[PDB]
Amino acid sequence: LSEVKLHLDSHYTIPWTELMAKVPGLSPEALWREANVTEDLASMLNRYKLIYKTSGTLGIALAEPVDIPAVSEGSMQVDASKVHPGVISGLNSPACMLSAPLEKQLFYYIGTMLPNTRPHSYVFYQLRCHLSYVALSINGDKFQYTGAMTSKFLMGTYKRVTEKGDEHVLSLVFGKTKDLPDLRGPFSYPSLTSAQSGDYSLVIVTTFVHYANFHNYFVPNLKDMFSRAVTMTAASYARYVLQKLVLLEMKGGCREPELDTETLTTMFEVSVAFFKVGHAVGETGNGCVDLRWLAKSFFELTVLKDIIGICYGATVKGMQSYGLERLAAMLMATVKMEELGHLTTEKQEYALRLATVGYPKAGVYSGLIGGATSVLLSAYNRHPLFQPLHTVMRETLFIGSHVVLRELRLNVTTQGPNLALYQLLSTALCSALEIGEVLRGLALGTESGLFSPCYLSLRFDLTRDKLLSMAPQEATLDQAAVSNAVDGFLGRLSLEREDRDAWHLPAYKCVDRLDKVLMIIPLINVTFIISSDREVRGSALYEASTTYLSSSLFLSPVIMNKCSQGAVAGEPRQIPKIQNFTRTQKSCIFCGFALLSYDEKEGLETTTYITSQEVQNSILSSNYFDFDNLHVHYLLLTTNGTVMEIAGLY
Amino acid sequence: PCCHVTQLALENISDIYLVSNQTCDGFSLASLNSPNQLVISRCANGLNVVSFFISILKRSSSALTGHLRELLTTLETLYGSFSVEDLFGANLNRYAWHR
Amino acid sequence: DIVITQTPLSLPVSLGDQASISCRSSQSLLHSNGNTYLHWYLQRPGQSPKLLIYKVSNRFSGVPDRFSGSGSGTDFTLMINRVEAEDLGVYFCSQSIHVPRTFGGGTKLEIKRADAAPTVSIFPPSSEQLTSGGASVVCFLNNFYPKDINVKWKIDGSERQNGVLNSWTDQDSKDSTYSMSSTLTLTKDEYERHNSYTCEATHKTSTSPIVKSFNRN
Amino acid sequence: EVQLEQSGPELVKPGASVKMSCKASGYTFTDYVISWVKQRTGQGLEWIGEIYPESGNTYYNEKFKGEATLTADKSSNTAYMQLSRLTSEDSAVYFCAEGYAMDFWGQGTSVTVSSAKTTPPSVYPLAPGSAAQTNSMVTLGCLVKGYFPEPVTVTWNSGSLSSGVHTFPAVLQSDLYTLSSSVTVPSSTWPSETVTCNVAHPASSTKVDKKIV
Amino acid sequence: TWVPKPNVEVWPVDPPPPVNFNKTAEQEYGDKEVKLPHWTPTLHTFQVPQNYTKANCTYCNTREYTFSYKGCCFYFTKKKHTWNGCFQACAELYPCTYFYGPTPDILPVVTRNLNAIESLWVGVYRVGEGNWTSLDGGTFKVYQIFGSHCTYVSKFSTVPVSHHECSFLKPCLCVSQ
Ligand SMILES: *[C@@H]1O[C@H](CO)[C@@H](O[C@@H]2O[C@H](CO)[C@@H](O)[C@H](O)[C@H]2NC(C)=O)[C@H](O)[C@H]1NC(C)=O
Ligand SMILES: *[C@@H]1O[C@H](CO)[C@@H](O[C@@H]2O[C@H](CO)[C@@H](O)[C@H](O)[C@H]2NC(C)=O)[C@H](O)[C@H]1NC(C)=O
Repeated sequence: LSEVKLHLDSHYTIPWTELMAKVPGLSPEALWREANVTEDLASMLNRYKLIYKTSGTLGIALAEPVDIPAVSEGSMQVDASKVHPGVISGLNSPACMLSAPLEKQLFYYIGTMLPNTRPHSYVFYQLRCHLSYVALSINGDKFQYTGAMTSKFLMGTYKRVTEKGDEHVLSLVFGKTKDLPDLRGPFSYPSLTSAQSGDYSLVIVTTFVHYANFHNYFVPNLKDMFSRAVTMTAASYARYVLQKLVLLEMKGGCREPELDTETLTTMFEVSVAFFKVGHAVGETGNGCVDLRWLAKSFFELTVLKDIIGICYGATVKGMQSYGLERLAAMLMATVKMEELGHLTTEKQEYALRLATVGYPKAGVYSGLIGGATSVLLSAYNRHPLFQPLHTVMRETLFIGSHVVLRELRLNVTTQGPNLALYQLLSTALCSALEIGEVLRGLALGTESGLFSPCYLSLRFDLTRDKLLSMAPQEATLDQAAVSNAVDGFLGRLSLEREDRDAWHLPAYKCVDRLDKVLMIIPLINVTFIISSDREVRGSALYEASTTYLSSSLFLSPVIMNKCSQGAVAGEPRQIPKIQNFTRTQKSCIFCGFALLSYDEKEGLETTTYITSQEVQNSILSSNYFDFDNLHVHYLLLTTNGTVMEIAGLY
Repeated sequence: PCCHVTQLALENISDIYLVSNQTCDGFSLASLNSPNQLVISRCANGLNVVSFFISILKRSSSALTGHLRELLTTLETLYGSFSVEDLFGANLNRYAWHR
Repeated sequence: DIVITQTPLSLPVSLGDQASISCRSSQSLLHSNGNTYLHWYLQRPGQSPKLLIYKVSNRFSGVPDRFSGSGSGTDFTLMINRVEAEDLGVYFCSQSIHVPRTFGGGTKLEIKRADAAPTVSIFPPSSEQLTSGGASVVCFLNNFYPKDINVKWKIDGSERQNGVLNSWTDQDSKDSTYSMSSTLTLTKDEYERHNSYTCEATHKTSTSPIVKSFNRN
Repeated sequence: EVQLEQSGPELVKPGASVKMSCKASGYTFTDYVISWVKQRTGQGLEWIGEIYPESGNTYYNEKFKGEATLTADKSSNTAYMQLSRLTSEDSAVYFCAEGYAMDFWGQGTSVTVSSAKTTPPSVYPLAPGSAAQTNSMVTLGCLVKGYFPEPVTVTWNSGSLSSGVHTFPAVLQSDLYTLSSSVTVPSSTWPSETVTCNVAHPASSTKVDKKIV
Repeated sequence: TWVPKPNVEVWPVDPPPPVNFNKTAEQEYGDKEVKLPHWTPTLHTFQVPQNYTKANCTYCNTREYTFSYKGCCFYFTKKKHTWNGCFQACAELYPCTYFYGPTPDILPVVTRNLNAIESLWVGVYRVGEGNWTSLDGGTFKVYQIFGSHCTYVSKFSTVPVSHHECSFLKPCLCVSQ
């Protein structure tokens, strides 16, 4: 409340009220009382020696990747604040969102970034900025992590509460050096930096006593974390973290979370993933961001937000633009979901991304599944049969699967018909070779294990010893990791448990014992219940030559998804055999049907859903029909509700 | 000259003087005072006073008139000129008297 | 209390010489912790004392480089490198740790010159004074070096010690010598009882006192 | 830098009151201290009665409590000191100094106490007297006895005879001052030329006396 | 007569919801102002039940015991139990059995019958802030790193190890005579 003169050797005069009112809400009083101007050097030094201080770093040169692209030719610049229904239509029309109004929605909230709590009160002037935060707590709230961030720097704070109540705290600051928060008292940044780059730096903030407590179980690879954080792109980085969690939720990670170096490391990496996206949009200098980039980046965060919610119950407040959700919703009104799979692969993924970003947690617009199912269907007719998918196709189905996965969380059916179709196609694609590839990706941690159509299938006959048979027999692979992949895989298809596996199909209530179900084939106007359960309330009961031992193999057609009063009585029906059937067929014939291949002793082996002429021609022409093995049979499931065995051809 | 720091809020302060690191063998001290005469100056901790102002200018980078944008840089460099190390073994009460 | 001891009490120096002055303390002079509060002052003749060195050996503002404090613990020393005229005076020292501070003796810094004997002169009482009922004898000891000197009044051969008042002068700005008047105050009656009044000056230069006397006649 | 100002000298009678002021003007730091000390003519420094104007706290000694008190004025920082029931032995010069060193001293205030009324000086000539020779150069003198207060100035032939002159410091006897002055004169210039004594006591009169045998 | 059928296709879907096109940013987000989340953990405090404590009698069965050493029959619970809830899980497992604390001489024996993957609670605990002890007593060197109060062992455990959250499910080490 005046003007102050500052001399040192000329002299300067710094004006308040002026400037102070030009920039709100400065308070050069709380800061004055914060800086502690009557602090004797003895008191200051004692405060300096409390904070952990690092050796430093000599360089570690790193290059920032080209994340956001240049403005895409004649794009329609969109204002997140004022996204009116004014055309801007079509997946092909170039579009970009203005960075300023977009950043205003991402960091809409405001709060205190730098607490008054120890040890932060010693090192930092308390800061009040626009921010977003990722937060979580575990072990009965005894271990907490908060990842508060701006568009300029991140700060992840760990906090552990012992039994006695001692609270140990450790904070990691990441961002551009110049953009780092303001330092209080004698502290300089070089002494606290654990990794530095041309423009970026990773700072650690804690006390010597606290750092001693964390270092017994938490030895970060600060160098590697920093490299990844800088050198990677926002989407590529967000996906690196996503896999970690997905592969961690199975194999029993987050039901009993551990205070491990890897576990605690990932928590911070979650923070960076959300920070990198916002940091990229802010570091544009009043420009616009292409929509194809936004879709891919915010899809990764949307998928990453659900996984941290399921695993840790984490919360995200920020990095959510409703204007983007609005824009993604309009574009989905332009294309027909029933034929989405008829589009380019690039445009397929582009739409499926906007689908999840535009319609977060489904249950509202149940038409998203039609798109995802149009993609898997178009993908299924061109895919070579019984093969282990492909890198590109696995990536495309992974995107489309999240709209399906979320509907499976809801106990409601969510427009059944298509959801059953998507699951039946997924069932046809889980063959012996797809499983082996997924397992190999879990043993090596590669991309093959992140997603498989076999996860969302209607196949419940996969046991441990059955997956062990399909496991990589390579001697070079780690015997341990192979044994775990089978457990992890098997842990992803748990029935009563898991909760993302069944019950939406009306035909499931017509079953007596759920643990005896082997597979469900929902065809048009009929769904078959393949099980070892005799008491299944269907329309008929076929029994296929099983063999002594085994349990039994029943095929119970449920006509129109309406149960029967009770299970059929009397000896089950015999599957009629067919020989008067030629290998050459010029039409379809068999469209709408399912073709099953089981082994008398080993059980079911392959499933095919004759969806088009291309699929059937692959069955006949190829060496699929091999009658040399007596213990193998081929069952034909008709939409009429009949079952038949193909015993030979002309 | 140089003082001792022992324990007037910010509002009645007209001038504030900062020493270099050579003036007092490495210590960072300041002088707070109010505007025949005899001005009584309250002494303060330099690094905390210097750090205080630096935070002000940064927080208001959009309000600098060009005269303050220069002040920011001078407050830096000076701040780093003081070695917080090489202070553990030095006598902190060099300038104390104790009644 | 905390006594303090300076030596020498008088230090004759020529211009350009080197001076050394100690201030031995009775008690340690450490506080918080190795901050020894010992200070040196200089009182030029006729002026207010001023600070020279504080905290054992820190040059106060305006003090030339030739001044330097030394020593620690309980025995210390002040040193003047090449004495100048403006450095003559009295050098005190003080401690501020224990209450009271206490000061030191003085250590006068004086000019050194060649030995000179005093020129003694005795004056019998003045006619005007006896008319007033009083008689005071005067004895001037003028221009001698060093300053140390004592007088003995002998009346009829018997030493006199009652009723004598002495005055000494400072170093003459030019002669660099000293001077001293010794006035023996008596009564007109008591004066007219003894005949011989003697003024004896014992000095360094003279192994035999200088005697200047007179007889009432 | 701190500069101090002290009250003028005061001629006081034993039992009266003298109040000295020490005005501080310059630049200092908070909780500064003002110290008081006295020295008798020809003697060293003694006591250290500290007062902090702001704080007001005071540290005297075994003396100068009842034998002195220390006030202060914060409006201008004057730090008063006074003392009444004063004996002879405490006639002296009282110094005021700022700082814990003490850094900056004041010109001082000399207070002389004595139950003596102003008394003009009596002048007597100091002639060598008969039965004396005094060859080459004769030394004459002037006796100034029984005056109060100080000072007095003794000159010879009114400004002449500047070289070879001594004027001794005043001694106290019977509670009145007294001093002598000497002049060394070549025998050829006396009694051939008149030599007179010019004693001045601006508190009253000046006497002129002629040197005669 | 094998009548041709048509290709499988997706079932039509209803057009999407409208979308606003209305609804302010304040209706989408809350209050703008925020207070970062704090957590008040409810720290339970444990003490020896005193039922159950060490067993008084000395019975053992040879057909169902994991292994023997000297004169102690050892058992591993087939059911996963919380550390605190294993004093019961064992007193009711077999007659005169208690929650054992592996002494240095016997600790290696217990780690040899454990796989590389599995863990095992043990009866070494901290009543307060001093002296670890079992139901038999004694002083145990514990690799303390967390808030303490409960310990487990593993294949390569030279000493009992403290745990951060002792509501986790592990088998339990229990002994008879
Ligand atoms: C400003 O400076 C002082 C210097 O110590 C800071 O100090 C300590 O504060 C705590 C209470 O917060 C006291 O218990 C200590 O006694 C203080 N130490 C000493 C040596 O006095 C202080 O934190 C700062 N001011 C405030 C209000 O915190
Ligand atoms: C304040 O103290 C530091 C160290 O005593 C001085 O720092 C030097 O600056 C030069 C470059 O200008 C660098 O080579 C070194 O960092 C230091 N010099 C040497 C020889 O090590 C600093 O100069 C001092 N401030 C001033 C004005 O001199």
